[PDB]
Amino acid sequence: GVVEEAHNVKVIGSGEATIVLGHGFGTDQSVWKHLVPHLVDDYRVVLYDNMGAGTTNPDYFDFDRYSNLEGYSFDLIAILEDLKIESCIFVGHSVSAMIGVLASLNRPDLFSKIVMISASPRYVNDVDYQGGFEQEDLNQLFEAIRSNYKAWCLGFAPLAVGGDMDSIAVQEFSRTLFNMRPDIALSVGQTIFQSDMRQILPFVTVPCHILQSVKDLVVPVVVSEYLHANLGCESVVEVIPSDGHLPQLSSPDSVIPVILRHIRNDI
Repeated sequence: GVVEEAHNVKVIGSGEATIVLGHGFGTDQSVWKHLVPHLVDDYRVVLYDNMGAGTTNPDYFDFDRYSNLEGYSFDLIAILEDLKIESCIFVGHSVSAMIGVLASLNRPDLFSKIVMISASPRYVNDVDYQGGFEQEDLNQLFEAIRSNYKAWCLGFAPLAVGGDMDSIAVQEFSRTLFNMRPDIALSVGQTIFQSDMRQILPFVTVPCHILQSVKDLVVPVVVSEYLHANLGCESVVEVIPSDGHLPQLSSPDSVIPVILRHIRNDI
């Protein structure tokens, strides 16, 4: 199918109990490789790639459609409808956490639970909010992306992933980062890092599990507290004693058991 092909959709298993996993900026569905083996015996598992990922056709990247996160949330609903999924647990990594939240505002019936990994509603600081970045910091990042994309990827990947700078996870993320077309990477980076989801958090009704590494380049721990305090749904927080923004990929031994506990157990 058109939607299936465009987003590299994979469906593993049959039956009603369904988990849908959405990845973050700069990576793809492979980020879930250490989690999926522990899900497939109990759940139908759905994987997909975000439009603009290097694994997707750049001719399908509509800059107007994806000028806000709503475009990605419409894609997610389209995938669920195409697969005739009536209800899922949604696991959202990084920007996909907010994409799932947005989708759940429009179609709360399609989600029983959202499990967030490394989520943030706002990366920019103001005098009463810590997101991790001053606007000048972000301006510097965008200029680096524009100036030399390969050099930026090589420098950013070890910082974002954490741990040893020459780990396989760092190498993998460097590769998927550079797999993006540079103009798309810049545009999507700006859209995500300048986003603001804070104001819609009180309207969320689907219960949320808020998970993150205690050390995360782009998500201060106080952001998990902020999500918990301001989401209008039932929520729980668990900060993991792990390093990195893609901890399910780079630190699975400590991270996967926590994610599984929150998938398998309700608040």
